[PDB]
Amino acid sequence: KPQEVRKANIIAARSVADAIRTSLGPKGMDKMIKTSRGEIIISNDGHTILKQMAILHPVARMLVEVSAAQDSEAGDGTTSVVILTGALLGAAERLLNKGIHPTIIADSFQSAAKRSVDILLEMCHKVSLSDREQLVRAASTSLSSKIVSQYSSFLAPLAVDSVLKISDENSKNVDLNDIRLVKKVGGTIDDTEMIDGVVLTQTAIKSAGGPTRKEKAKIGLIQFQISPPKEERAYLLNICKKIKKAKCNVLLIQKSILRDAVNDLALHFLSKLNIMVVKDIEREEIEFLSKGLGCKPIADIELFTEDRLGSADLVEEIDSDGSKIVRVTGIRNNNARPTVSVVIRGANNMIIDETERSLHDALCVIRCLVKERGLIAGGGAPEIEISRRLSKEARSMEGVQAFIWQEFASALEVIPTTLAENAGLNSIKVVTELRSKHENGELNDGISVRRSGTTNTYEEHILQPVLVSTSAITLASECVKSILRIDDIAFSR
Amino acid sequence: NKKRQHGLEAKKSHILAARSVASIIKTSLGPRGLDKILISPDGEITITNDGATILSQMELDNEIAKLLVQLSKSQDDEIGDGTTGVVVLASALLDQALELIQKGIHPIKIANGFDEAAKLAISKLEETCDDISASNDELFRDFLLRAAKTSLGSKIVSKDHDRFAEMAVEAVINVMDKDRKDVDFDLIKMQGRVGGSISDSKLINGVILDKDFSHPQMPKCVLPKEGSDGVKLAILTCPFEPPKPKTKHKLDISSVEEYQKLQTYEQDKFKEMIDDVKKAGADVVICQWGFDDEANHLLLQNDLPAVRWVGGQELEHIAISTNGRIVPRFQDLSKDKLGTCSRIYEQEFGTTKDRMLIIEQSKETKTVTCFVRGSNKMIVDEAERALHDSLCVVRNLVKDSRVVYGGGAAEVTMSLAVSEEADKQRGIDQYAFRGFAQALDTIPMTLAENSGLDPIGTLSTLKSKQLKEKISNIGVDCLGYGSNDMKELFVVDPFIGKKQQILLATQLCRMILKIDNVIISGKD
Amino acid sequence: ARLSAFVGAIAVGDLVKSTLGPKGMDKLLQSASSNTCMVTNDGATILKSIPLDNPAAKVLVNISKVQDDEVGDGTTSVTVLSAELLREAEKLIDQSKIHPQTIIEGYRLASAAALDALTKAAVDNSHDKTMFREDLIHIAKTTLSSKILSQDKDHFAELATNAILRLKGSTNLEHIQIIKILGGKLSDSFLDEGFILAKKFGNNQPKRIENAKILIANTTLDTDKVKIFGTKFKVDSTAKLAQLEKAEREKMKNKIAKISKFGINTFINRQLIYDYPEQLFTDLGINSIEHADFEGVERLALVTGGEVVSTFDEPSKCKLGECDVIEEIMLGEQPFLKFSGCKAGEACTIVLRGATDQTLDEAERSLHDALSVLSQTTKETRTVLGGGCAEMVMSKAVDTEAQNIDGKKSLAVEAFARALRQLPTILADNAGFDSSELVSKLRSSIYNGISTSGLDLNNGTIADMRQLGIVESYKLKRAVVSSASEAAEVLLRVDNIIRARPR
Amino acid sequence: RLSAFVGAIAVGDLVKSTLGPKGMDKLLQSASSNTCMVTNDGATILKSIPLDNPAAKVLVNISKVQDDEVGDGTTSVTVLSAELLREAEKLIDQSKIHPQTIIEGYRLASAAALDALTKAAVDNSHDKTMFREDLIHIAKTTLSSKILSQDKDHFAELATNAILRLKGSTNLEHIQIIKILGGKLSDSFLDEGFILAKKFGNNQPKRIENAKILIANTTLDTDKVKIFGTKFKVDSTAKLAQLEKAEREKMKNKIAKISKFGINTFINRQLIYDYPEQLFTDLGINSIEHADFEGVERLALVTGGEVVSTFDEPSKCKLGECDVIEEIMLGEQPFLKFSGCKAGEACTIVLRGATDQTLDEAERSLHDALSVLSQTTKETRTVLGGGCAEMVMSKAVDTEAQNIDGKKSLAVEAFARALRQLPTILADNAGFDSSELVSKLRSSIYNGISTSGLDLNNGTIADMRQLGIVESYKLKRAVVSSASEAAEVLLRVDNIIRARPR
Repeated sequence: KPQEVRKANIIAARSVADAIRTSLGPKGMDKMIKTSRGEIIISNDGHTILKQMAILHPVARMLVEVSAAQDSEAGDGTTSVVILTGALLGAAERLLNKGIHPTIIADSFQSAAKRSVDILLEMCHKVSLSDREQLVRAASTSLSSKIVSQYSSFLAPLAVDSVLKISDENSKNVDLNDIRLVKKVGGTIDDTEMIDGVVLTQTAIKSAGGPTRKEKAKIGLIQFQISPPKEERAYLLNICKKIKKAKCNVLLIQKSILRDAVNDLALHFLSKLNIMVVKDIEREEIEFLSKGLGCKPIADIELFTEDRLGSADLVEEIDSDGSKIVRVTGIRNNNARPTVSVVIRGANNMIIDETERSLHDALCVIRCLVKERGLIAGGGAPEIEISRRLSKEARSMEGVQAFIWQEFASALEVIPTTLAENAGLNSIKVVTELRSKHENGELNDGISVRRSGTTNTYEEHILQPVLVSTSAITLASECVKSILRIDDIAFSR
Repeated sequence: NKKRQHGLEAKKSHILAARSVASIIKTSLGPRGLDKILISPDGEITITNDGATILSQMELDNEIAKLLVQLSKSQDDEIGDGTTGVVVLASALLDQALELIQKGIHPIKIANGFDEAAKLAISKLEETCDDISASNDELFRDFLLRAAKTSLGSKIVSKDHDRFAEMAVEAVINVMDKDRKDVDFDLIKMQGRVGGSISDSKLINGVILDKDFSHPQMPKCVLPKEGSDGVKLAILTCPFEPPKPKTKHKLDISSVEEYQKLQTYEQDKFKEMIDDVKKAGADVVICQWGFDDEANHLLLQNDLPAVRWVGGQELEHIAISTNGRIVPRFQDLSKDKLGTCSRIYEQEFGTTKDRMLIIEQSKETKTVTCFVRGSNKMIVDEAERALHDSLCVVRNLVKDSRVVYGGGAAEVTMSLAVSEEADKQRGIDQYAFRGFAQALDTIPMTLAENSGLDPIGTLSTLKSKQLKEKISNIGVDCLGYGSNDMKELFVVDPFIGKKQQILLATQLCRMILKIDNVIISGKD
Repeated sequence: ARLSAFVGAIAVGDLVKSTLGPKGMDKLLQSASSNTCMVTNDGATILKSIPLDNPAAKVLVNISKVQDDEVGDGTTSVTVLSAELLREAEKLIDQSKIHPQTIIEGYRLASAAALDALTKAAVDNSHDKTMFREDLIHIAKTTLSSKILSQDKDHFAELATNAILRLKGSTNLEHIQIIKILGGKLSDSFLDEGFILAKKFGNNQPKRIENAKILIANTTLDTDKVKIFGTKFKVDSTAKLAQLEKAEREKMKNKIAKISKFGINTFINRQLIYDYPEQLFTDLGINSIEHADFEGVERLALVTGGEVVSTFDEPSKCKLGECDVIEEIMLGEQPFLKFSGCKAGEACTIVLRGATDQTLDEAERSLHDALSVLSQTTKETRTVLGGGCAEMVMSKAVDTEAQNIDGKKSLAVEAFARALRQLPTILADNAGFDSSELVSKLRSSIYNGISTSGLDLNNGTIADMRQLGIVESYKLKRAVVSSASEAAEVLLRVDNIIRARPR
Repeated sequence: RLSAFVGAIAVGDLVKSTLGPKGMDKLLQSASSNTCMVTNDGATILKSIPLDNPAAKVLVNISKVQDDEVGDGTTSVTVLSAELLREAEKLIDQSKIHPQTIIEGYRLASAAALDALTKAAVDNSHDKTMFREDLIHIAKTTLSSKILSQDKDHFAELATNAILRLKGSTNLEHIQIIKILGGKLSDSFLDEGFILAKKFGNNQPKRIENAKILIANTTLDTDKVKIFGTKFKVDSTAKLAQLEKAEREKMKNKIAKISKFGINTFINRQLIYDYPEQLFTDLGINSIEHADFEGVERLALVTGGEVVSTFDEPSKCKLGECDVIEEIMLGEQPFLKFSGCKAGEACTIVLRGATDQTLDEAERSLHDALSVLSQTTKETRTVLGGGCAEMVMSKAVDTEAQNIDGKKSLAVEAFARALRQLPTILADNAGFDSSELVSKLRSSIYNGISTSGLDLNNGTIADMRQLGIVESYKLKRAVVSSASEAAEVLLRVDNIIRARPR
């Protein structure tokens, strides 16, 4: 029964969106999940909800894949893409009962999506990455979730300093691994650092006599460790021939438990060589270091040569109340990467943990502004705005395109309807007002939780990057196709 | 876990079992025959109409059927033709017996009748025999081919099968000596490569095996060079090179002197061993392990192609024709301990880059291995079976010039003769001799049922012309030609083969009808 | 018997029925592994992935596996046509009481009828070379369909069109190289004769080498022993071992002396090279490449035109490769090396610029098979009208031959045409257009002249396929009939299933 | 729809084996089970078998109309209409066709099929002997389905000579069928005398020539005619009897008032008392009594008499006329035979069979055959049978599929496929290979030769004109006409709604 597979896929998929429908909005409700390991989680973060859910229905697992795509595409809207998809699926159920073939539905949704993206451009507030003011204004929207927003004006240009340096307006794709957020326990947001190089999680030297740092030094990027079996110093001294000959004033040795990263005596031998010592450098952190430095790792000590070193302005260890933070400034290698790192300070570990997540979101906000220059209104204003321009133009459509595009219009209301429900306002009263405000008034009008009603979101300063809404329409139209196109579920072997 | 059933009712259980055996093989008889799906123990899918493989892969638990199969093996082993007809005829002979049992005919009275009725049938068949080899030797070759095509035109090769008959008739002409008056079918090996087409099969006058020369700088063809002892093949287990273990070494090297010292050992053993190839008398060398590159280049100056990793049986097949030996060491080799041929050449076949090795004597050889190709791996398996069977078709046509014009016509001709002797019985045996005809009719009936013809009226159509007209061949039209007369269609079966079919089937009646108890004991 | 025998094929058809067409529906695969969630309309993946129980259904799988390697396309149409032929036969067997061989013989007569129709409709352009080029665009226009590339097909059309026009001669398919590059929408792909490898050459050698002499070594050059490999470092003093390796360095240089004996500018090795024999290549001025895999060795043999060179004993008595330009470049966010103008090389490389891995996985199969189809259009210049036209053209001729034929065989020939009319029916249903209206209107067109019409499944009508440019291969469609003809012969001959002792 | 159309398919399965002179019988078992019946009469089969699917109640009623209207084609219509539904199933589940599209296509094709039956019609108005020879060939088909398959050649003359001699009104009341026990089937004979099966009269003239017949509907037995609740509380039996004797005197006057007409035969529907009858003796009048309505109603129109329920005054009524009124005793049973009756074209077929169990079926057989032959005098166009017309019909339907739109094409071909099942059922019931015989006729008729048909005796294909298998233009028109009507009704049914059973 090929129709029953499609009927089952829609019924099953809608039950996934029914889980997320309650989480949309800053006042939204929380979900509790008891995981297979017995740990019970509770949060309103949608991607976290779906990440720890592990839905067993393989078709419903595609909705989780879309969430991750939303996170890697824009970095926000992880709940908006799921709720939007659920509306397309519920609208699809109506289209199926009306007797529309799955392929007519899918291609018709794709065509409506093409206009939807154009409409999003029509409502776009043109900005630029040179707008140093609005960039902060955009961050302050996402920093409304900040636990202590008295520090929001400190993290605001902090994210700008990270990106404005490595990616100006003349840029396309920003790699969020190039801006590595490295948190340090204690302090306050009064102390944040835009580090134009790398920040290491390991200290330098516990022994006395250590250089602890070297200015105008070369960086050793080595995966091969120095491990002996008079012979104790003779071996390390024999290796000193490879250490010194490379012209390396800083060795950063990958953590390996088979062979000691830095020999116990090497702390003293490199103090004679004036070489900065860092040992037990996590391999997963070497994934950060061995790439950003622009040089290549040494898999055999004999390969440790001059060309494989970095040329750093300074490799320094910052010691403040027991910190001892190894970092580099001015990597300035011909093959280097624009690597910036952020030093995060806060009350306790629980605060800097949350800060890293919010700074990651802030970088996603700017990354949205890099990929797509321009801002759009919040509060579901773009969703009501499209439904007006869509349904106003849909009257001119002919054929089955008129009925599917009209159903698409009704599905676009799932966001302002959900925003109103989770906000505690009558869903009819709110949507009705939004219709009259976008029809006669400004496209900036939307739902305001601050004023307990529908107000101008531009005047209330609720703005979001256009990429969130464009990627929501894009991935949703791709998802509703991928779900509608499932014709059978077969055991594989 | 034993059986208990008393009285002749046990024989009803035995015969009803045979009806199950027949219901399997029945539909496989005829060139319009239906195939069986064979589920291999490992899951391999085999599709065949050959009753020998159908019976071989047929698994049945009733011990009566295990007897039917084990005895049918003698039809495949001794003759190699109509194993299918042995089971089909035997089932009909047992089916008519089931009627005789209910009529109250004593089991032995049944068996005595089938024996004497066969004495009548085989004799009446001889009265109608024909000499396929009559007149000239060129006519023998002609009719030998015309019949060989009848066995090959029934398989997947039927499109261009005349080419498989080309190699078949010419092979047995090369492999048969009228002074010997016999054909040793083991002198012909069946071998091919997976893939290809019918036209890619070749008639090879000598030995070909799935091997190619191991070094591309060595000559693809070795000759005696005008007067030497042909081309000798070294059949050894170890290579001509400085000794090097194929498991573990464990040679301690104390210094640079000792390190390179082995290369000095290798240089002398390189030239010594490749000289020991020439001194031993090998023109090419085939060993179970491969040969050192530096030895290989020293072999080049002497034109000494070589092959690595070869089993003994494959080189034995060569050594059969070349009189080679597996001598433990290369030092005891001679022009005779190493077997001799005239030419070894490596043949490429269009897009086939395998480039197989062929060993010939530059004359009439003592063995041939013909070359088979086909568009599917499984087609090749059956195609070589067609060459196996068509090899036995001509093998029997050589053994006995007496042939019968078949297609069920001989069975109907014999059936009519049995009905002629029915009136001369006028006794208890009249009940049984008549049933022998009813059983002989099940062969032409089965031939018609597998062809889509009227199962009853076809019997009357054949009997009408073989009774009111003449003993002229009136066969079944399963081939889809116009009408009867297999003499016109040149569809011919061996006389001695049909005799063995009748006599062996009678033996099956003696075996099944005379078993009164099936005692199946257990196992500890 | 046959109630259990032939029914196995009906299931195979339903497994693939929904996968055929430009708008085909997808199948979901998931195994007991739980991590094998795959969504594909690819018939090769679907046919190979689905386990089957009925051994007669396993026969149809093996039949289509041959189609996959023999042609590389049409594997869906083989399973569809072969299944509908058996489904029509199942109805003949029960309803009319038709002998199994009678059905077999009818499909044989119908096979000749279909071959005649496809022959009559052959349209070729060996004249007007420009139109042959356009036909290659149209054949790719149809062959590049059915993929997730359907949004970007126009760009892939020119890419594959130039690739087949690049061979401009022998149909050597290995001349074509496909590079999977991450980054960008698929319209960023480009065709380049550079025969891209992902490795560079030399330690410090000039990145542009012109009029190069390329020598390929196929063996291990990491501590390369002159055939003394197999000795051990077994000494009572560590210092003696290092000396033993220096003895290898004397042997490596003797191998390098034989390798450099050729007088070469460039050198390529299958395996890695130890710093010393590599530094000898560097010091000798030789552009040295290492760690080439099977395709590195095999393609260079077909590109540079040399040997694996197991023997370095003389500058001659073997092929030595050549390249007009050896260009090392940073391209595709990976250091690439480009061989341009190889030994009489008429080839090119297609570089795919996709977004992610799964997308490049499908385009790899798409372009691999797409050029495989086009490789047959050089030898076979006769083309066929697509859009379901040819299927309807065959259905007309089969009905024509059914006009003059005997009874038991006429029931099968008519059924053969009904099966041919299921091919355009499945296409229309998978596109979501009235499966009855479109197929019947095709019949009125082909019956009353108009031997150019077909389905416009983009606009939902029936149109002249020569205007829309829906073109098929004579050999492709001939193989669809031919493979199906043999497929039916095999399955229609099944009378029982016999099990030998199972393992 | 799925169940609404399939509901009726079972009806075809009940009758699919009844088609053809070689057909097979159905065994009926009553609720008491002791009155089992073996019959191939399709109308009896459809009327006897209760069917619980409402869709079958419709199709059964459709066939009842054809039984009373035509009298033949009960199986032909029921089977053809069932095959239309068997084709419709495939047009629904596997095709996705709207019911109305199926309806419009079946209507379209029914028009073309009527044209094929028209184009192939052959009539013989000249050479009335050749029409007689065709009537023989027609009877050779209508006499099928009975043990008459052995003696059919003889019954063709019994029926052909009757309809040949009718040469007048096709009212079947002019022809009577009589079942007499004794004799073999071939011993039946045709008699022009429209024999009445009873003799009455005590001492009455058994031979009347130049007779005037008075059929009577009155009471000439005893008194108190239509008098209820009248009792005689009398002290003298003369006071009671005088009133019956007075009515006997009134009958003695009505015997004279009857006699004053000039009557020589008096036939009464009710009993006549010995004395009122006895007075007819001296009058020269044969007095017949207790003749039932079924008989005298046809005598009213065969003898040309009058009912004359009131005899109170002479010269007030009409009379009949008969040349010879005589008593004929055959089959150990006396009969009253008439000859030279008003409208003298009358006749009767007298059956002389072994047992009434066999005569009952032959009676209905000739009854239906007389119906068919009667209609062939008004519609003298004939067509070739044996599936010849059915295959010629299918040829024309294919022609419509050559020029047809897209939705109706699948339905036009279905109408043809149903027509090709008609010769299929014939061949299967004859026990021959239908797959070859149907396709052999298909190739014979498709490739010209519009002559051939199914030879049920030899299992082959031969000319129907030489084999003598012909059927009426009107019969085949009704088969295809009522079939398209049967589908028009059943194809329009989408749901079954039930008012609560009573």
